[PDB]
Amino acid sequence: YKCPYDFFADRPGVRQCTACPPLDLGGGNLVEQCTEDLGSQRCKPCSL
Amino acid sequence: LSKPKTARTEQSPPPPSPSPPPPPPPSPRPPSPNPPSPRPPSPAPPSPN
Ligand SMILES: *[C@@H]1O[C@H](CO)[C@H](O)[C@H](O)[C@H]1O
Ligand SMILES: *[C@H]1O[C@H](CO)[C@H](O)[C@H](O)[C@H]1O
Ligand SMILES: *[C@H]1O[C@H](CO)[C@H](O)[C@H](O)[C@H]1O
Ligand SMILES: *[C@H]1O[C@H](CO)[C@H](O)[C@H](O)[C@H]1O
Ligand SMILES: *[C@H]1O[C@H](CO)[C@H](O)[C@H](O)[C@H]1O
Ligand SMILES: *[C@H]1O[C@H](CO)[C@H](O)[C@H](O)[C@H]1O
Ligand SMILES: *[C@H]1O[C@H](CO)[C@H](O)[C@H](O)[C@H]1O
Repeated sequence: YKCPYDFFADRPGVRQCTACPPLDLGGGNLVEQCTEDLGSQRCKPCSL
Repeated sequence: LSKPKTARTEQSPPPPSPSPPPPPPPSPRPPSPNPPSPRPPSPAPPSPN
């Protein structure tokens, strides 16, 4: 199946997609990350 | 951005001090010169003999 809308996977043979990790800019601030398409293998900051 | 709008630790600057006054009007002038004196009378002619 395609990875879900906010999940991603990069290795070919995987038993479950992994959630996009938050992006760390400094101390005590995290930017959540989303995915642009349905089946995608990389996450970008969800704000932009 | 790393330090969001809640982490700005610098106090704000004051408002602009008021604008100066305008200059004064042109001063008047020293009163002009009174017209010249009236010449005196004239010596009546030679009396008779
Ligand atoms: C009186 O004198 C001043 C000096 O400049 C000026 O000329 C005025 O016109 C006169 O009336
Ligand atoms: C006034 O200026 C300061 C910057 O030092 C800060 O942005 C405040 O929030 C503002 O009100
Ligand atoms: C002029 O006024 C402003 C604020 O009104 C500021 O305090 C300056 O220090 C003053 O010179
Ligand atoms: C004159 O001066 C103050 C600042 O000193 C301000 O800019 C006003 O807007 C100006 O009229
Ligand atoms: C004409 O105006 C100026 C203003 O500065 C002067 O002081 C006097 O008021 C008068 O000579
Ligand atoms: C005599 O009177 C005055 C001077 O005293 C003037 O010059 C006249 O013209 C003259 O007649
Ligand atoms: C002749 O005339 C003169 C005028 O100045 C004077 O009146 C004398 O008395 C007169 O004799």
